[PDB]
Amino acid sequence: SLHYDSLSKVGIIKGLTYNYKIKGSPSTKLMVVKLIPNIDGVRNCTQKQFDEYKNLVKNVLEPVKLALNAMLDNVKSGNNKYRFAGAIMAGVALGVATAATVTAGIALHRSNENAQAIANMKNAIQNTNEAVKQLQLANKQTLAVIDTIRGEINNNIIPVINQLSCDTIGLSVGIKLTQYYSEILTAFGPALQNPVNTRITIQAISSVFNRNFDELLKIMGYTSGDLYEILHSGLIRGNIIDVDVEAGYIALEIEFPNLTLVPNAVVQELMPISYNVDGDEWVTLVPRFVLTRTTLLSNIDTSRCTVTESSVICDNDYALPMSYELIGCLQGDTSKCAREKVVSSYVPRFALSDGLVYANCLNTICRCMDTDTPISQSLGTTVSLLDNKKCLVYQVGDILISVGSYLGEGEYSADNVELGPPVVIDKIDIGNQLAGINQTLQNAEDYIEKSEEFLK
Amino acid sequence: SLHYDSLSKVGIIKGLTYNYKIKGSPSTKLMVVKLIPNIDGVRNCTQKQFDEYKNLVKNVLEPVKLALNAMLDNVKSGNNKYRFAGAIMAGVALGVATAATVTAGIALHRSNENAQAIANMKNAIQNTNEAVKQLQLANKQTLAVIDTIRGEINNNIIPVINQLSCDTIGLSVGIKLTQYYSEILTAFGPALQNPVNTRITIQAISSVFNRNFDELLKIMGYTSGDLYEILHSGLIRGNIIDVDVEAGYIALEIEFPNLTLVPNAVVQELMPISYNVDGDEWVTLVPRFVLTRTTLLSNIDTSRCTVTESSVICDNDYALPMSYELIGCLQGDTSKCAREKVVSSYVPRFALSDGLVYANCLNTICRCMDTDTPISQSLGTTVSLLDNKKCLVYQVGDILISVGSYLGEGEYSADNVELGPPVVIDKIDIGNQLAGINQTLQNAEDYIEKSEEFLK
Amino acid sequence: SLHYDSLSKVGIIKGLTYNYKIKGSPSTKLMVVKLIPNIDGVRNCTQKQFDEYKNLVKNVLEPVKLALNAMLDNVKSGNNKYRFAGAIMAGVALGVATAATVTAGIALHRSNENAQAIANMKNAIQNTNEAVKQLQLANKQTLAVIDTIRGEINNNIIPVINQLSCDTIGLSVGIKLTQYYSEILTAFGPALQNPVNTRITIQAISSVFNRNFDELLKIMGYTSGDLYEILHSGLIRGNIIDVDVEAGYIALEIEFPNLTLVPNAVVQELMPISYNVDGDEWVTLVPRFVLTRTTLLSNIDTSRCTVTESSVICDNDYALPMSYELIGCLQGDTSKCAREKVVSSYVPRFALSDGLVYANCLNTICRCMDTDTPISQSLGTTVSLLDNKKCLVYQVGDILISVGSYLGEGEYSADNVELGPPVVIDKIDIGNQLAGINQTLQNAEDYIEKSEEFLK
Repeated sequence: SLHYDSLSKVGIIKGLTYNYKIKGSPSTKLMVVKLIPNIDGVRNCTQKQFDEYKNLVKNVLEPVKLALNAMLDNVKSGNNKYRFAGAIMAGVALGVATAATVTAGIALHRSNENAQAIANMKNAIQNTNEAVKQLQLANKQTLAVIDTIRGEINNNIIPVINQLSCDTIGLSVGIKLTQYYSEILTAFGPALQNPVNTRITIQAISSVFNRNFDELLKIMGYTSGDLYEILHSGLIRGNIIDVDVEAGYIALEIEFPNLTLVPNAVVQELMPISYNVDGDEWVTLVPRFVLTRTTLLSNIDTSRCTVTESSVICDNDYALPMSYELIGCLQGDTSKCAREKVVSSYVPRFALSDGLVYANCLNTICRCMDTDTPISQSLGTTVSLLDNKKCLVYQVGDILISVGSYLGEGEYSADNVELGPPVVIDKIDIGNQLAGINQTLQNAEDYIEKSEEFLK
Repeated sequence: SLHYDSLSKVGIIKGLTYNYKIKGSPSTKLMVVKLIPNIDGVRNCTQKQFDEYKNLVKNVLEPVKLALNAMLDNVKSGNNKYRFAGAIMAGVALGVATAATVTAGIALHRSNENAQAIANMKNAIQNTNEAVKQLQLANKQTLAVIDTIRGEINNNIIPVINQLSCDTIGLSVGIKLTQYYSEILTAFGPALQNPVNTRITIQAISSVFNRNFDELLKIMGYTSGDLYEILHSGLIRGNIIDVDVEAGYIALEIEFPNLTLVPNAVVQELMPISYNVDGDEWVTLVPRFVLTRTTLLSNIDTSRCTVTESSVICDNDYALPMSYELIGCLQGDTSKCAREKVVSSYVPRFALSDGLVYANCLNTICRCMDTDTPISQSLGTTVSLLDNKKCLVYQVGDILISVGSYLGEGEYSADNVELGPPVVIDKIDIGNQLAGINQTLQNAEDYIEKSEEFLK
Repeated sequence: SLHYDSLSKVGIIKGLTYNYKIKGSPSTKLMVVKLIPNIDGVRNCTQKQFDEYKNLVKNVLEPVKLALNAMLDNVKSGNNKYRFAGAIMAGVALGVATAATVTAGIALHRSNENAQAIANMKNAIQNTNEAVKQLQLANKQTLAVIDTIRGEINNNIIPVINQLSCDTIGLSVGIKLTQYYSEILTAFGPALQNPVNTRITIQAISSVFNRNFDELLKIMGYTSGDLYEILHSGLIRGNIIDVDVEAGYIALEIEFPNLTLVPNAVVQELMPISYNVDGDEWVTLVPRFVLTRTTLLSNIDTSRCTVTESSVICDNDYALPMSYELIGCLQGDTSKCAREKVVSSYVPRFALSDGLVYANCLNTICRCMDTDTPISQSLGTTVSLLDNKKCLVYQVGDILISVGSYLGEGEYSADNVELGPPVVIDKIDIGNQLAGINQTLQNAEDYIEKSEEFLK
């Protein structure tokens, strides 16, 4: 169970509660990318240099096809087994493959028909001079085509049509080709060493197209709402289906799974405070996000997940375990909670939660302007609470604030709870501590062997 | 205290001493950003598409205003309490708020007059077609306006004025709008889930404007000197003051606090060396930067701070604590210092400090070309020192170097000091070690319970 | 030694074996960069503003020269010692210097002749209006010159030649200059606080030139093959040789060392699996990459290295040590291996290696469609193996797969091996555990002092 009162009295302030959702139904769509530049706009006087580019990309495209070769042949179906819905893998010659590799192979075997249809239609597609446009199909999936930055190359031909010779245009087109090749090598193409794994992020694709990804979502029919959460989660991934060395034809996957809310799922947000013990500033180590799910305490990492005031969805769902000490600290037990020292000049001395303020007067001033009696605090107090019964307007530091009324009798007063011993969090300090523990283990082993040698 | 001789004899070379400064007087300036495109340059034949954009940004701007709503109403002042300089908060209905949230609310309540003045002047500001310009006010703060990349859109209209139809211009302007929207979503706007927190960095603003930030600093009147240190520290932050859904009007904060030098503040720089014990290469684990302040040993993290040869300023001032073992190792005690093994082919065998060289001859060659006697070293030596008394020119590896004279009698010779046991620094090794310690804790608890059951 | 069978039976699947290479023969080439804008294209009516830029860069260039001053004077040679191939350093006045600083000083002393030749030829080089071109020399090294983005500035002068006044052109050129200055400050120039250290990466240089680096490699004569591995390793570094404050003349180093294959060098790739113990999912902690070298177990970090199916080369070659527990777990000992709990919805239940599948039927369904007997598994089984002797086609989850034949008699069956106790990997959990260990150390010390006080 979770005890909010215990966390409040320790020094941990509750934030906001969020829900948890799980992605499902991984529907996928294919996108076509052509490495060959468009035949319009660019003149043929530099096309010889283009031939060199045709070789250069080949040096990058020939091995990639070799990666795809001998892989699709390991999956087959229909050999007198049409009743089976799935396909029987024959990865004996493949040697080594993972679960992700097997799933990618199954997807490739399923989408081989679409890949062949796209390859057949490539002859007509190559004649499309439009910059960005949609593409119909057999009514199974809708495709699209984009001319990339090369479509803007014509915009650089209107100036100095005949003032600059063909050499300058060739140099400019070579510079543009080198820039595109460098961008592809940085965040596309052979960046993923294994093309049978779905690990392509939308950030790389955006960086290829000058940090833009809205066009693909609009073409595929995305949802305007919760766009920031989807972008932060990065649930959309991509993989290579087929590659054409001669034509520079590649296919990219776009997955838009639907989110389903987990019943009775709750995630808690907490923040620490800078309380006082004796003339010094102290803080408590507590994770900002706590996972509860269906009444089962667990740990979760929100570093690579979304942070929203109403929903928290993790793309990987690590679901890390939680130690017994952390569980005890979270529940109604304060002896298992650790504390650290803070020397920062600016600290969150006060905080607000559920209409109630939390701070300490051992280091910050406390005085009710409505009463002549100056508010004080005993030296053996860690935390304090304020209510409208004592005073209406309170002042912390140079900031005035007012609170409401307690939910019950309001007997919080200034109750304090003891905590565990402090310890350093620095990596070097942890290393020194564990080295000392290992050194003491020698004496421990010596005592153990002494207790079983002549101890009688 | 700090013992430089002990560090030198252990194997730690002193670098350079730096000062420490603290930011203060957080003066703030407001900057106005208009999401609506300029009325000049772009033709009206695509303005219908602009209307769709007017809806799209609304889907991103409507919730943000809801974030600002019901927040400023929680702070009020002047209700028969004009004598009070501050404002009395009424965050009872707010529910949960942090110290940063309270400070942001106070700042918003103070700057509401400026926000209202800016909103009133927006009618005249919208008629300003200038790309980048300044803006006067009531003589409290100076503002500015910038047309962003949209001002360059007109530069794309000079080519093909009538050769390309309105459809191409509309497509280009839509592509530009999508790129700007994607950039804003990446490094602006709703990236910060809580708009009542000052966590906007200048790097994001620069990425919005193609990695450029000098114009804002020049307009605000920054200081040319120490610009690199200010950029590295990132002391300038921003926050949202008000948002206009219809007009796309937003305000950004720019803080330029003044740095005050802490009296008697010193920060030390140290580097490790690759010494020898017996035919093997060994290194010592010591932090590169050591914080001393006003004669009080402490730990500091310079990863997110500045690194300058004359001053070190940390933006967050973590001021992490230091373990007793680290303090003992830093001072005149060598038994608390740990060592590790290094197998790298290239290592810093030699180093220079205060005109004195430090190296070991157990693995590197040592020979004075001015003397026929070949320099040697005993097998039980860890470190060695050289001086002009023995030879004038020394050779380490294939590099010749010369030193000066010692500060005193020069009796350093080849004194060595013992160190503690070694240990691995890898995370997996640390995990295995702590798992073994936990396993041994079972036997420890068994022995403890045996010692209190029948041990008599 | 390495036991692949032990790893397979524990739950660790072998991947692919790679080689290891070491860089050598660090040949270096110089590249010239001119900060002064080209005299062609830009009109003189804005040149006055350029003068201000001439001052601005000076504020950034004057200290840098001071960094180079008094440094080259500390290295000298030829003073009646021409027979010596090296140079004798005189860094007594330098005070503090590292091994990298000494190497950089030696390189500067060696290349001072080339630097002087470049400075002398700068007078003729400044008259070169070509965008990018090569540059001959004394036949020791080939240089090059590049006009950067400024060469495209003329492309912005063709539109509105006389429609826009000189003020607009000056504003545009000032904006471009500010953008270039910001980019330089971000990823060039004074970013490296110590200019006597080689720590400039090619990523920063590419970011200066819009993420492009192929032109420099093509000019210097790079190798088309293994380009991705070279880019990932980042073996090419740079350093500042000389700086001209007035002319904005700087030199950058480009190193292209040759890779030599280490004899009998092997690096192993491994992946974990999600096995079962009793109705729960469990995983094993094992590093993905294992270093073996010439029959010597060691640890290596591939995070900042290359990942290729045929070769793995580390730029820094950390060569971290390995704990005894990890060595025991890797070899034929399972008691030293640790395990963790995983609650993720999607886990790699099955895997393939050497034509053999590995999975568990305790949580996933197992049934041979060719036989009416349903495949089952005992509750006390952790891992299982499948072969063509029992069934030809196997099904895991909703995926069908087939295997070949065992290398020997095929008596793997479903043998299981015990593992060590589990432990949490979270940093907070580790901190709590070490705090508890430190607390127990107090009782341990009390028992130790009791055993030497009156224990008789």
